[PDB]
Amino acid sequence: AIEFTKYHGLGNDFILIDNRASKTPAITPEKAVEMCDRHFGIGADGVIFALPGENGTDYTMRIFNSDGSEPEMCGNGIRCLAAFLADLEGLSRNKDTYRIHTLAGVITPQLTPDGQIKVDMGLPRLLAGEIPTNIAAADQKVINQPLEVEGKTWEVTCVSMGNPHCITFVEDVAAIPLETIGPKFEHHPAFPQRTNTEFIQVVSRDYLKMRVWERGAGITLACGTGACASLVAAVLTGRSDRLATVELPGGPLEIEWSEVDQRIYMTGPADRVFTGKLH
Amino acid sequence: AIEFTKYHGLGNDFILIDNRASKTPAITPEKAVEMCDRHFGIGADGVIFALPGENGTDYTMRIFNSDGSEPEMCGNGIRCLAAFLADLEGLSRNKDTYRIHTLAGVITPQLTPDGQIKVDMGLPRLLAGEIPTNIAAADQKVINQPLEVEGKTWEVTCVSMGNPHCITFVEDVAAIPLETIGPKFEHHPAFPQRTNTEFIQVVSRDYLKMRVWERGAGITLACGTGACASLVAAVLTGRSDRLATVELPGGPLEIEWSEVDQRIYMTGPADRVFTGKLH
Ligand SMILES: C[C@@](N)(CCC[C@H](N)C(=O)O)C(=O)O
Ligand SMILES: C[C@@](N)(CCC[C@H](N)C(=O)O)C(=O)O
Repeated sequence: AIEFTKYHGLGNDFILIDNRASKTPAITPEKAVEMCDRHFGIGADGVIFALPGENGTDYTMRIFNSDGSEPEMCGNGIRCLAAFLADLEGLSRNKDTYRIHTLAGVITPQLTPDGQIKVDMGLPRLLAGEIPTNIAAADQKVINQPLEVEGKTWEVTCVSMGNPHCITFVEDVAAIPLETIGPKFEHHPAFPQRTNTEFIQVVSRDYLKMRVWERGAGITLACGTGACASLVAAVLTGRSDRLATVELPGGPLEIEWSEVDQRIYMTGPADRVFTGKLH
Repeated sequence: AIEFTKYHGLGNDFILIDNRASKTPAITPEKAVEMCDRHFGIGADGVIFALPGENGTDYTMRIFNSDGSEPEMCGNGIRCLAAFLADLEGLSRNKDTYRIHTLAGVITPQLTPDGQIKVDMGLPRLLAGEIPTNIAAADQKVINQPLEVEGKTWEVTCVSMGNPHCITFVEDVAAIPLETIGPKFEHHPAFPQRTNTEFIQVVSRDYLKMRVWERGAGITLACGTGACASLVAAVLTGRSDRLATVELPGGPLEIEWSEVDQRIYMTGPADRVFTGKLH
């Protein structure tokens, strides 16, 4: 009986549920796992709920990963939700931006004329206690620090966009055995709440190639918070400028670490695929 | 604008299309590839068309694999189609069986009282020219014959259920590196039209454990024609009786090589997942 719309942001694909009638999500995390199963269910990297606003915001976003866990933010998902909300509001829409309450704070997507969505993703969080990670003291940053993974020492930088990211820079990102090494990063003891893991090949100071092993979703074709965190990590390590394209398997995102307000802006597409109803 | 229903037969999942208005499938193979993409489309192992009957049959089935190629039959798909047709007919249904025209001939699913579907899959085809394969002369069977794959010699048996199967018996089917070796069987030069490949672990004379690398779909959770062919191969090589359970990743099928009429009967479930409409 559950009605939903399938979206994807650069192939990071989601089940969107109109949940404006109640602050109670329409499905449990356990049901979200079943729904995200690609063979037995609808198939998705997560379920996103369009919920009633909180504390002045226009709406609230909650997301369940395909493993049922609930992360704090999702950049590809926010872009899908902004498109979804525009469709729900229809001709009653009276603005090009939504203020969206998330576990990570207020996030503000903007529908731009060219069909893209540009998102104010907030300030990056750089202290180890904010990731969270035990690689460094809670009040210290985590920049080009060692992380031993199955005997081999990786150089990693940690950034939070509300959710945790662990970024490592590599010569050939296509050659990373992501299915094998990804889980070992995700569940590394250094990360008490697990982490998302991004492998970054720097092509130039304004062009990064990214692959990601996501917390709670595995190999995905794109991750907005992950691209934001990777750009921040590339600036912090002096490898890139603050404006860059992040090329993902599903396509590109435009990332800016603004020097005006020190916030991260992420611009990318959102595509409605189909509407459906569970049997 | 395309309306569809998602089904799966033991996790072998399909997009079902009501195509009763024309003998011409309403989507092209190229569109079917897009629709089967699990991130950018609906996500499926194939698209199945419910088409007008031919030559006194009740309906016709055509199926496109997720690579766009068109195979001659699909057992999990016929079960899903039988369920779909029963839903389309509703209270106008006046029988428990459909005669369905396929490229492989007439196939007759029966809706049983317990909710399963028992399918008359027809006679197994055992001659090399019927597979087709060049392992033996066209008028010879292919039983425990050699096939060199990347320098290792495998013992294989070939059976056609309208579509080609290459069956090999192994001690530990879970240990097969299916993602790697599968494509090497599928595209082996010995198979002019490619082949489906089944790895079979005999648990007992009435219980086979199967994993499959499918022509045009890769690793799937179940294959009905493949389970039929694997049972035939297990009989031909003296390893099993003619009545057996075939355990697949998605669950079990009951297979019978009838001594009454020498035809193969396949019994299994079919589950309706959701209905949808493409944007
Ligand atoms: C990939 C992601 N959807 C984030 C999903 C949440 C992530 N899997 C986590 O668990 O933190 C995004 O930012 O675009
Ligand atoms: C797996 C299959 N759907 C057959 C699909 C067709 C197969 N991929 C082929 O190309 O012959 C079945 O019999 O249940």
